[PDB]
Amino acid sequence: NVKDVTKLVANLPKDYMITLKYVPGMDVLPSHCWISEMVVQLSDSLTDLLDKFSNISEGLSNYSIIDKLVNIVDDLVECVKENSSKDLKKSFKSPEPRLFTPEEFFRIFNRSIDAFKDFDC
Amino acid sequence: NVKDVTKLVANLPKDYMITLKYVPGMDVLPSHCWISEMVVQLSDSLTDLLDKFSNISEGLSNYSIIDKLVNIVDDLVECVKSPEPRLFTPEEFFRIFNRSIDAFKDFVVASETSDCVVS
Repeated sequence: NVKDVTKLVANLPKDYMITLKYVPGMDVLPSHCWISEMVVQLSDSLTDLLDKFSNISEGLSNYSIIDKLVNIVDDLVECVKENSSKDLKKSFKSPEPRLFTPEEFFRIFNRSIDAFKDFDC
Repeated sequence: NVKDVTKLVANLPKDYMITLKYVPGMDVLPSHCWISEMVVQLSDSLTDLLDKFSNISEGLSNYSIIDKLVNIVDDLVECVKSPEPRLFTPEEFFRIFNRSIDAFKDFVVASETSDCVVS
């Protein structure tokens, strides 16, 4: 859901950094090469990000938005551990933590969510 | 107006630190000792915060909340017409803000309180 990441980015501080064990090759390599570790990593970072907020019974809050994002990518984690094609790389060395602005993080979060839609190393 | 203050605090990350220049010992000193410096310091820190949020946002906007808070404290900078900078969590910063705001309601004479040194 794309209008909600935009409102989450608009309400996150521009200088607040989100850590993410970015999976190398996202940019050059086919999605099968990285998506499995990218969704796990994104789940963990979004899950950590949700503990930073408290709930507001108003309209969309960062809490509600992040929580919904957590639930989409945790459904993608589950789906990627079913998909039994040995080949879709599921064995990765735990990537190095990288700091990202909310805008960079969520650009990554969006490429990864979309990496599913358009489906050697 | 603390409805929007709790909404902002809930919509800010718990570990996002906010710099405020803070009068040392204003926790135990009479309000007359620090309140002039503190509305100016709180206004400067909040105006600076506007720089970190976007104006384009439906519904709930931290930019619009902070902006209305910038307007309340600026009223007080004009009615009123170091310090060493310290990092605060959103919740702690907003406790000093609600406390500086309340210190105008509960105002008592400077000759009738205490001097302005702690030690």
